[PDB]
This record gives sequence, structure tokens and C-alpha cells, in this order.
Amino acid sequence: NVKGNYVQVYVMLPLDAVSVNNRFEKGDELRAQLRKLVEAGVDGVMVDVWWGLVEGKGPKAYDWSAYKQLFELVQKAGLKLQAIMSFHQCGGNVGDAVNIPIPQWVRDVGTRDPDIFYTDGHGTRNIEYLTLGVDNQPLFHGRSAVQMYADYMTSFRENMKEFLDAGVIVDIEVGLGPAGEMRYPSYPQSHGWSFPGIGEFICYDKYLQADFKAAAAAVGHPEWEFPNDVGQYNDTPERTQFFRDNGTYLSEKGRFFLAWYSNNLIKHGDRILDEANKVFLGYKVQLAIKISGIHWWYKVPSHAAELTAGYYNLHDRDGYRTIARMLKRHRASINFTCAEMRDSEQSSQAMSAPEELVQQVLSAGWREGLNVACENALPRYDPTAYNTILRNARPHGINQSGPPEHKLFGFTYLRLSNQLVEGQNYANFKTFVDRMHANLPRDPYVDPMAPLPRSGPEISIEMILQAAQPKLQPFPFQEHTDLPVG
Ligand SMILES: OC[C@H]1O[C@@H]2O[C@H]3[C@H](O)[C@@H](O)[C@@H](O[C@H]4[C@H](O)[C@@H](O)[C@@H](O[C@H]5[C@H](O)[C@@H](O)[C@@H](O[C@H]6[C@H](O)[C@@H](O)[C@@H](O[C@H]7[C@H](O)[C@@H](O)[C@@H](O[C@H]1[C@H](O)[C@H]2O)O[C@@H]7CO)O[C@@H]6CO)O[C@@H]5CO)O[C@@H]4CO)O[C@@H]3CO
Repeated sequence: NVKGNYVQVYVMLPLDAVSVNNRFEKGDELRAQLRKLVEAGVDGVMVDVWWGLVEGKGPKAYDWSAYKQLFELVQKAGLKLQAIMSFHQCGGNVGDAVNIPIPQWVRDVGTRDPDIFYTDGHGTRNIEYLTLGVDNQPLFHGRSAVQMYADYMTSFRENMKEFLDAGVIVDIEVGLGPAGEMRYPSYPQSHGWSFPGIGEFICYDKYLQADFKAAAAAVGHPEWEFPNDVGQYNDTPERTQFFRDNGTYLSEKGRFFLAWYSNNLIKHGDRILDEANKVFLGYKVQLAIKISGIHWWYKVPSHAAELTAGYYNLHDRDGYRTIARMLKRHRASINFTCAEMRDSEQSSQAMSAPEELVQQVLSAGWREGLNVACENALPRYDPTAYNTILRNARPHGINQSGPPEHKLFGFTYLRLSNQLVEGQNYANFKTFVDRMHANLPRDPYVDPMAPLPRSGPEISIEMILQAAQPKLQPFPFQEHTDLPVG
């Protein structure tokens, strides 16, 4: 009996599932594409629920019309639905077809208060997301950012209650930064970063500067400032005194700054997840966050790109198990990425280790008792990619008589297009789904969810950080799947 091996497969809908005008205008095309997903046995779909579309008119002027039409179509296709609370800009980089900023009335606050945006050491403002520094600042016609997020989720729950009750909506992913990821905008691809630069620390907004000053004063070092020996976006670690091997990242001051920077992300996630848990209390849904996959520089001592993204991960410090520990009280899950990548596929100069990073994050989630799901980082249509995903989905292979010791709770494929569902691409994709399902038919009843309980007691940052050390080896992963596409 191999049923416990089944891993659900979701497919991300196009970024334009709802138009930039907040109208649902590609229903017939989508219905035809969803037929192909149903033919393939897919468990459900995933979609961005864009803040800039829904609350674009003004405060609390939510327009759910288009999303309700979309969700009805998905329900009528017999598919489940994962909804992202997308509190960030869609697109805005060079060549992006779909461009949806956060609400204009929110950005208008930035004219008199530009420090509502994450800001770099140059003073450049990133307009894709509101700094965590304004989470509890009542700057937005009397509301704080967290209040806006909570109110949006409340309105979503009220409007989408029938889809929740019917078992259509099964997961809520809470966007926590740029691209919906719990990170800083440290790698701004259209404004001065190119892969594989180290990135930069994006903590110069006046709110975060004041918070650092207070933190530094509480430990008797009022004079401390952010590190200045950090180079710039497109540097490599040895270009800098901070990130080089044996560099200043190791110093007392460096450790304090890195802990402060990464802790703020953890605290941001904790406070917003608490609000999300209160909103969805009693509904049969999983809450999730999305951790960015920063695989470049993983092989060097400083892990520089992870550090600037906000993940304080080193050889001897588990910067993902701390995040996982924070999620535990909420019974929140991790949605990770890079599930399709092999190390051999990456350029040498990027010092990139996606396989090891995936193993680290999955192992950290499992050690904290969490569900862990994953996505592919880049578009792939080939058997090798599918077989890499399969390995990561069941690291120990198939258990012949029960559940395996570890497995992904789900996989979400990025992303649906016409190209996916024709030709050889489609044949490869359908076989993948079969393999993820352990060669069983689709099970509409799989992975039932209990009504969501209230978050457990708030734990301090010090309690969360007990998870950082000692750093443990990952659980063993097979080199290759035992159930390949063929
Ligand atoms: O809309 C842009 C992009 O958004 C999303 O991508 C994320 C991605 O999930 C993150 O992992 C990160 O990407 C990193 C990579 O992880 C990192 O390896 C590196 O990427 C390099 C690739 O490794 C290398 O193959 C090559 O990429 C090619 C690739 O062969 C092509 O597929 C093509 O990419 C286009 C995609 O087809 C298209 O979907 C879209 O990309 C989305 C992506 O789907 C989504 O998941 O547009 C791109 C065109 O840029 O061409 C590229 C050549 O550029 O080279 C890159 C080196 O740049 O670095 C990236 C970050 O640059 O971040 C992205 C962005 O949020």
C-alpha cells in the first residue's frame, strides 16, 4: 500500500489570470488550459491575489469581483486552490509583461514619507513593498501596514467564505516582502544588480535606522552603525572586507548587525502570521510563507547573498531552522523553491549549491514539525528537471507499506502557459504528475486539514534563536529518484 507516498501537485496560474484592470477576461482560455491540467491529474492551482488590484480605489474599497469569477471557474473544474495574499508589486522589471504596483493611495504616502520603502545605502527607494519598519506605524490614513494586511485578509475570508467551506481554498500563503517572499529586496535586477552579485543590505529607511540605534543602545553600544565595508550589489565576497573569508562578518559588531537584520525579518513574519491565524481561525486551511531560494554564494564562508537577503546562514549557524521555529506556534508551513535544480547546472563563478540549500531548508522544517512544500525556481519542461523534483519530493524514495519518513506536503509548478500543455512538454508534465502521485489516480480526499487552531504562545527572539546552533546535518537524500519519469 503505497498511498502515503502521494505528493500533491499544484500549478501556478499565469500572472495575468486577472487583468491589470481587475477584470476577469481570459476565462475561456483558462478553462481550456485547466482541462489539460485535469487530464494530467493535477490536484489544484495557485494564484496571486494582488493587493494593488483589489484595494486599488482607496482604503477598504475592496473589489473582489474578478477574483470571485476566477475562483468559481476553478471550483467548476474540480480543482483545489492555494491563494497568495500578494502585498507586493507584480513585475516592474525590464521586459515584464504584467505590471501591477501596490495601491496608488498607499504609494502617495511616500511623497511626504519616502521611508515607507526599503532603502539602500545609496538612498535608493524600492517601491515594491512596505518596509517592515512601518509594520506598526499608523501612517496610512490611520492604519499601520499590519492593520492593512489583516483587514485585507479579513475581507478575503468574508468574501471567499463559500470557497473555503466547500473545500476549494485549502492554503493561504501570506506574502511577506518583494515577490511575496520573506526577504529584503537585496537583488534588484532592473536597478543595479545582476546575478550573481552579493547584493546589499536594504536597512537604510529611517524606521529601521531608528530601530537599529535602539537595539545597539540596549546592549550598551550606542555608537555602532551599519557595516560600511560591504561593497556594492555586483561585487563578489573577496571584493569586500565584510564578506571575504576571515572578514568582518565574523566580528562582534558584524554578528550583532547580522542578527538584528535577520531577526527583524523573523519578527515581521511572526506578527503578520499571528494576524493571519486570527483571521483564518477554524477554517480547514494551511497558512504558509515563502522563503526565497538564495543559492548563489552558498559554497563560500560568508554565504553573502543569503546574508543580504536576510537569511543569517553560515556553516555553524542554521539561519533557516530559526525561521522554522518561529513558524511552529502558528502551525505554518514553508514553501521553498529550487526543487528542480542540480548543482551541476549552475555556473561555477556563482558558487551555487541549490541541492544543499534545499536539503537544509527541508530538513529544518521537518525538524520543527512543519509541513514543507516546494516550487521550481526557473522554467523547465525536461525529464531531468522533473526527476530532480521527484528526488526532493521523497528524499528516501518510496515506502512500500506506509508513509515515508519524510516527504514534501506539496509541489507547485511555475507556471501554467500554452507552451506547457502541448506537445512533448505536456507529455513530460503528465508523466511527472503520475510519478508524484506514486502512479495512483488523483485523490480528491488527500491530506485533509483540521480546522485551524489558534497560534500557540508567543516566544521571544532569544527562544527562536536556540534553533540556530548547533547546526545539524541534513537528513539523507538519495542521489536519484527511485520513480523516474522514464
Ligand atoms: O520574471 C523574471 C523571473 O521571475 C521569477 O524568477 C525568479 C527566480 O525564481 C529566482 O530563483 C531568482 O532567479 C535567479 C536564479 O535562481 C539564478 O540561477 C539566476 O538565474 C540565471 C539562470 O540560472 C540561467 O538559466 C539564466 O536564466 C535564463 C533562462 O534560461 C531562461 O528561462 C530565461 O529566463 C526568463 C524566464 O523564462 C521567464 O519565466 C522570466 O523569468 C521569471 C521566472 O520564470 C520566475 O520564476 O523571465 C526570464 C528572463 O530574464 O532567460 C534567462 C536569462 O536571463 O540566467 C540567469 C542569470 O540572470 O539569477 C536569477 C535572478 O536573475 O530571481 C528570479 C526573479 O525574481
